This record gives sequence, structure tokens and C-alpha cells, in this order.
Amino acid sequence: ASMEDLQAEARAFLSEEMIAEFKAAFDMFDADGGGDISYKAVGTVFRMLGINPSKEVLDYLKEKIDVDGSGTIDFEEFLVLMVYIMKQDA
Ligand SMILES: [Ca+2]
Repeated sequence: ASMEDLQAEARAFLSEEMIAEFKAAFDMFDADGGGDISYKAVGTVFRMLGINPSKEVLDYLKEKIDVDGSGTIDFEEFLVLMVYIMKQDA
């Protein structure tokens, strides 16, 4: 449900301007070459936006993101994990 339900609210928190830099860092790790990167790549991207790759997220991405079994994260799967931590990021 990480992508499906969560992307809906994600766009409410993250602005399109924010998405601009999100996709900038995301695009460099494009695995399928279209809108799709591996969730592990986040390690570098998370550093660019200043997000903390915590224990919860690593455990969360498998069951909530890749319940879909893509082995990767589409931009829709990606936006969620960023805003997920960022929303509570103090
Ligand atoms: Ca997936």
C-alpha cells in the first residue's frame, strides 16, 4: 500500500517543485530506464535531500513497497518513502 494509497497523500505534502529535485536525484539511478529505480539506490538520494535511512524504512520498503514484487521502486513508490520519513523528520 506504500505506493497506492500513500502516493495520494504524498503529493499533498511534497510540491511539484520539490518533485523536480526528487526526480533529478532519482533519474541518475534509473534501472529500467523509465521511471524506475531500485529502492537500495535511495542510500545516495536520501543523502542529497537530507533524509535519514532508518531501520523502520528498510523493514518497511519490503512489506509495504515491494509487496507488489517489482524488485524496484517506481517514481510513485519512491516519492512515498521520501516524504514518509520527511513528514516525521525532526
Ligand atoms: Ca515495488
